[PDB]
Amino acid sequence: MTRGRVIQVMGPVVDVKFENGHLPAIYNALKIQHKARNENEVDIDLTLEVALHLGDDTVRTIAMASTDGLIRGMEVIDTGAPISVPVGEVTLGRVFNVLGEPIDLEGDIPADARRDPIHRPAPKFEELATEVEILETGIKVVDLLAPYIKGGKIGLFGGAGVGKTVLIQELIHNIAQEHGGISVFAGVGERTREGNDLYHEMKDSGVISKTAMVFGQMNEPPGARMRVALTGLTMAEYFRDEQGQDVLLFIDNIFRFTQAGSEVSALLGRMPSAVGYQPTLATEMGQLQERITSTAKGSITSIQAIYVPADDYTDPAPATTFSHLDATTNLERKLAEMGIYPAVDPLASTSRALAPEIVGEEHYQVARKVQQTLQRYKELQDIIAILGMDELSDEDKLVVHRARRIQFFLSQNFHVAEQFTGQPGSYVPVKETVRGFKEILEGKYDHLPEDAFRLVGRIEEVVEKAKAMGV
Amino acid sequence: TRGRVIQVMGPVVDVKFENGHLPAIYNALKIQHKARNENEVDIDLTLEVALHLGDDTVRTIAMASTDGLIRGMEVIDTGAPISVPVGEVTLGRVFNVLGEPIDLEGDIPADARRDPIHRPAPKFEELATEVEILETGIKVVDLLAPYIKGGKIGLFGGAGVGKTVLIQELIHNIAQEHGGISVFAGVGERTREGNDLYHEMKDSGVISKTAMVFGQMNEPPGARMRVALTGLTMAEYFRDEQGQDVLLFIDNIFRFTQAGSEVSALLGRMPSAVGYQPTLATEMGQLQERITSTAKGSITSIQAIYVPADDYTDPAPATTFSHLDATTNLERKLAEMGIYPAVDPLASTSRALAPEIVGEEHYQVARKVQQTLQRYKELQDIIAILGMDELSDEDKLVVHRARRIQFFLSQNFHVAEQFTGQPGSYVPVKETVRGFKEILEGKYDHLPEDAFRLVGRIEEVVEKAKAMGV
Amino acid sequence: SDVGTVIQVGDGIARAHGLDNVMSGELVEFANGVMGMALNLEENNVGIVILGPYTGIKEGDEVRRTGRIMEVPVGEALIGRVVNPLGQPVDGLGPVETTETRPIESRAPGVMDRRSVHEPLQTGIKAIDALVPIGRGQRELIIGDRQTGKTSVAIDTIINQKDQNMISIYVAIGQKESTVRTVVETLRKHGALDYTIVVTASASQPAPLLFLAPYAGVAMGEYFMYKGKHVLVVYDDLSKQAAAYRELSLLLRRPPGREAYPGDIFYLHSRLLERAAKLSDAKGGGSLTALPFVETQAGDISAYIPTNVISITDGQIFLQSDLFFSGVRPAINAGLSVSRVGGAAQIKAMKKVAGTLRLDLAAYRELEAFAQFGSDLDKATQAKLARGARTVEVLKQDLHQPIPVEKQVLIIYALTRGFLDDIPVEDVRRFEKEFYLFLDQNGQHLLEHIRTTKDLPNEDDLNKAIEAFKKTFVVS
Ligand SMILES: Nc1ncnc2c1ncn2[C@@H]1O[C@H](COP(=O)(O)OP(=O)(O)OP(=O)(O)O)[C@@H](O)[C@H]1O
Ligand SMILES: Nc1ncnc2c1ncn2[C@@H]1O[C@H](COP(=O)(O)OP(=O)(O)OP(=O)(O)O)[C@@H](O)[C@H]1O
Ligand SMILES: Nc1ncnc2c1ncn2[C@@H]1O[C@H](COP(=O)(O)OP(=O)(O)OP(=O)(O)O)[C@@H](O)[C@H]1O
Ligand SMILES: [Mg+2]
Ligand SMILES: [Mg+2]
Ligand SMILES: [Mg+2]
Repeated sequence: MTRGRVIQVMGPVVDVKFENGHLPAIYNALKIQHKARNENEVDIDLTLEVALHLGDDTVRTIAMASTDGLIRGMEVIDTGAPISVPVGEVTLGRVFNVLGEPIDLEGDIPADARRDPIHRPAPKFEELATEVEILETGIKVVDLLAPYIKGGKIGLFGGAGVGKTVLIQELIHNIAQEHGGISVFAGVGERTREGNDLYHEMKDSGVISKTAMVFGQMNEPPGARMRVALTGLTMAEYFRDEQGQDVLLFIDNIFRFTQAGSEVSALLGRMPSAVGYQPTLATEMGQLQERITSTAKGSITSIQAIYVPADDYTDPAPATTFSHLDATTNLERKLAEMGIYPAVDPLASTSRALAPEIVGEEHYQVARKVQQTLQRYKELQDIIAILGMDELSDEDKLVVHRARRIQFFLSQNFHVAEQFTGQPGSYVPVKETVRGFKEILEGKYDHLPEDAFRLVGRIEEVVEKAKAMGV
Repeated sequence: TRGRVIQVMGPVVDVKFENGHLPAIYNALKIQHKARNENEVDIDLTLEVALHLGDDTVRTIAMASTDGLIRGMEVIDTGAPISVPVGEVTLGRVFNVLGEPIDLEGDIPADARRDPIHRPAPKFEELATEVEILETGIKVVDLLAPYIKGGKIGLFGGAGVGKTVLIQELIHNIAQEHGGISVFAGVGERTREGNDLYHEMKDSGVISKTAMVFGQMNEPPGARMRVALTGLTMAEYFRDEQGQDVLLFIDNIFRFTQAGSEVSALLGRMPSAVGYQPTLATEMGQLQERITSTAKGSITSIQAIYVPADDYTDPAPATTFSHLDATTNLERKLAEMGIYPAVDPLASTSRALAPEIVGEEHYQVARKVQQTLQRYKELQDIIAILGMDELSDEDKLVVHRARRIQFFLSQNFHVAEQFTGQPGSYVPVKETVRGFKEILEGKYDHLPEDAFRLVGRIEEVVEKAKAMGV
Repeated sequence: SDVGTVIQVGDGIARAHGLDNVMSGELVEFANGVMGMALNLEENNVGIVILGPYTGIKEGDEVRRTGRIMEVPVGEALIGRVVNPLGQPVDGLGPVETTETRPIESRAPGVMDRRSVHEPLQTGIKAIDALVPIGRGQRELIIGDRQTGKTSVAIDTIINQKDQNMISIYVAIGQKESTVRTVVETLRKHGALDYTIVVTASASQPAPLLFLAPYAGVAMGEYFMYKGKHVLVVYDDLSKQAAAYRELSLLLRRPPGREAYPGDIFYLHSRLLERAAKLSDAKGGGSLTALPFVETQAGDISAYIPTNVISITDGQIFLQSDLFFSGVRPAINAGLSVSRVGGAAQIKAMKKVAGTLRLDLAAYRELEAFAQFGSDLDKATQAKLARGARTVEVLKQDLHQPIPVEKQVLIIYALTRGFLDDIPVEDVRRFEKEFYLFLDQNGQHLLEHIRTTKDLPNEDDLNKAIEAFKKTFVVS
């Protein structure tokens, strides 16, 4: 008998028994459909993924749908392959779940459409290609001190309540609606409120015509929350390979991937590790992020948000993922408590691009110097507190005088922040940024009051602001 | 009589003696196999029994790597513990854990006297004690925590602090002076330092007064366990049967306990403390008790101890702290500061800082020095918060003289000629006391603080200040 | 017999029933063509670690034993080629054309089979060559926070060692293959691939192959060391091998230790790193030198793995973040950086020129801290601070611009003997290059004496030339 019985159920995990000689593979998808013969019994709509072959004909599986209502003696069906998400051009403008089914209430994808597996090995050493080219998003801090890299990974690191999703949405606006290119969005471990707000904002902006979406949400069992990002990846892969079209892939709060893996491993019976994490933290992470690369045939640019579990940046999950990235922006909290938005750490943020011959000699010449003056401000604060005027003297005094001016200028008014103050955002180009910082360093505008330099876009506006305030 | 191997998991093996006879604990077993076919590997192995299991089975710690072992192999029972060649033959030669020599210079015949490594410790009646100072020529030890002849000396530190520099300096001076048999056992050391030390000894000619047993990092845990016991066993014969005064040197003792912890989980022991085996203190005291001076003979033992994460409160350093008579603790801050060696003046202690042992003036000078250093130690936290212009005259003088003092505790070393290119010095105790008395009384306040750095004698301080142009 | 049936499969481990004559460490093969290593033997079931993608392995599959211990193919054809830890080509380009297989379970060079390290090695970096010299056969650690300069220094060293014949190996452990590609392309661009071998372990590949990678690298190197060559092996992240072994142990249900690592962490790295040596003249005279790396979170020297590896190596180069962002590159902390083979690795001229520099720089650092707390200092302390400030400039260097050893001693002698007195700190870097050019075009004979002799020349002409250059040099 090809079918197999259910021997045990424990939370998400289910243990199936197959007759000898017909066992499935490690990443197979299994299906359960039940005819209810008793009023007690319930209808079942269940599919499962194999995890381990635990010997004596038994196979251990992971729930993709909730296991409530399962009974012993039920019949499992083996699909002989993974989820096999339908893919093509048919999936443009649609919202799916992890199993490849739509949730936008529009219609059903036809049964003859081609469908491809979620799990497959990464691009090889010979197939990769490398180049560094700037992607311009108009955010002053990120385009001066750590510009993005087309075809490279970008990471937004922050805690709770800092602005990661605000940055994600602002990047979607500025980049996608003024540069073009196919986009895929995977909401991972997010408030399902924002799964609606993005849908409506994109439709009323009129951009859904060239994007696809998959959502898994907190509510779902742990296995779906981790497999969702791989479903988004298997969707983008068809674009980059078979259609030959570049992809912009957005993923939100990737930490929930590791967290769900930790929970699933705890269920599976693996021994603990680290801070309750699974043993296979970096293996399961690396299997995912190694596939998001720019081959010669086509490229995937990904902008991702990493949530830091607590004040401790050295948690295993933020640390391990840092090894896979190319450009990172670290989100401060003490700047956010000062209201200097976006609260991006100007000294912790990094990028592979910031070199005197990769992003331009002048740009780099001003950027590293400004970073040096910021590091000078950071160390020199103590002498001000301890002794004040007659120790903060001469060159340190001048350094402080200009550094206070240049600290606020990294702040900018945002398009998606129109809810919080009554004024729209501005997209500030690169040349203007580079010249504006230089004009500050000259002392050309240091007679302006320091508070003016907040939440503006061009250096002429600061003179306009100072004239309007009369200060 | 023979037994069959039935299990193997890394260091540990599980022999089964079904003949009707079983070996005792600590015994040694032998495996010698000839490869029957091209697939099999010829193997020569010995195993020590560590635990008795239930059904004609023992758990045996392997002395060498276990590759090639096949279940069903046949094991010989030697009927006795590990035997070590004991006598005058040990002088000059270098040996491994099992007792064979390591240098190519020759072999030791069957007729040589051989002794087991496991035996009970000396009793209470046999011990004896004295207070006599053992001068080192090192200013810090001589003036703030004098070592004593026949007393246990401990060097505590983490990685890269100055432990082996001190071991080499002490061995150079003491082997220059003492007419003692010496045994050097290196446990968990770098196998390069063993060769370097061997060549330095051959330059010094001390090799005829020395016997060496070597087991280093590249060895399975069993040898790392038993090497220190082998070196101690040789020092035992020299102390007692010959009745000759002996020195025993061991560098980084810790790896004896570490190797025991590593195989502990394989032996079925429940975890304890920070991963350590339950039987930590029993084994550490069992080792340390056998290293004692009796009336028959005396052992001056100088030991260095490693801390797994440089936390002195770690279980292993904490247990060892109770067995020492003088301790120098080296910690990284002084190494960062540039003052050498890194001994902490306010946490290194000896049983000899008493007027009935070192005299009134020496004791007063040492205690006053420590008082000044503690006053500056709190004044650092005060000055950080308030600044350095809010203190009064006396509070300022404390800082001035503490700065002048902790530099003078730095000395130009002999074995540090390679590292810094300087001659080196030997400072007599009386000169140290005279110079420190001059310092505490403010006789050298005018000199700049740089003049006091890395010099032997206060006259060299004045010479360096003259070089500076003051 | 020599075959058995698999009974359990998961996460890269597979117990099997049968395999009666299997030896510990023996390689086994599955019907999938994927190799496996029989690490542990219980009473009736072997415990097999899988050396390939485990997705294809099922319960009830047969497993066969090869009859040999874990072996890595070695030879001269591997030079310029990219390979797995196993002998499988990764760059395509046909087979690896190796000569023979070395079992990687071999013992280290024993006691008295070595010799004192005296052969110099030049990184081309003023700060490293002056303050923390490296000799051949030495094992030195480069450690620091991420994004500070680890691979920049390793690659600068490999590229500078272009003339002196040195079989070099670069092991990539748990890497992102875009970085592997960039490193390979930099080696090819600067003309250094012709004498390097690259072994790749990447996160897509199973966990066991990260643990085997540095073992395979050192096993490849030791063939050339046994035959008599000078060799170099680089491990850019040993920290990721530790994590791989931590994964492998926990999947076998083994208790942890401090942090979460098992107790065998010291044994693993010591077993690895002890195979580096400078063989004796009776053995042939080979010199394999290893340069491992570890990353420390938050730039913390005091941790389990950092101190574990620090205790097994002959030196420390510490890369500190705030120095990096302050503009001092390459960022090396004088205080925590020292070499335990120093003095022999430097040529005699360098020793006569600067041998006290590191201690005096650490004294400058601690005096800078004391000045940070205080208000002002006395005249001679001002002079000491002034000179210690200049010492930092003379060790600044820009990326991918190597320097020969002879040129360094000129500027270091100028610094130590006080010839940079009248030059403001702003102009020191310009002074260095102008001095280089002036000595290249006017004072060649002194450099010739230094190059041929390997010792400092008579200082009269050197002092006259430096005074003449001070006449030529214009100050801002
Ligand atoms: N550009 C901005 N200007 C002003 N205030 C802002 C700006 N961006 C964010 N904020 C403030 O900070 C908050 C950031 O909320 P957001 O949900 O983006 O943070 P988050 O914790 O990183 O997100 P999530 O956990 O959903 O990924 C906003 O609610 C708002 O009060
Ligand atoms: N007196 C000294 N003067 C100058 N430098 C010194 C002095 N003592 C030690 N050093 C330096 O510090 C290093 C310390 O190395 P050492 O072998 O003493 O370490 P250790 O404390 O034994 O550590 P480990 O436990 O890791 O072996 C020396 O290699 C040398 O560079
Ligand atoms: N002499 C130098 N002058 C200026 N910058 C330098 C110099 N040497 C190195 N750097 C910088 O140091 C960095 C080296 O980064 P690299 O990728 O080699 O680091 P890594 O620590 O090996 O890797 P990762 O951060 O990915 O773990 C680069 O930003 C490079 O510009
Ligand atoms: Mg959000
Ligand atoms: Mg040591
Ligand atoms: Mg790197």
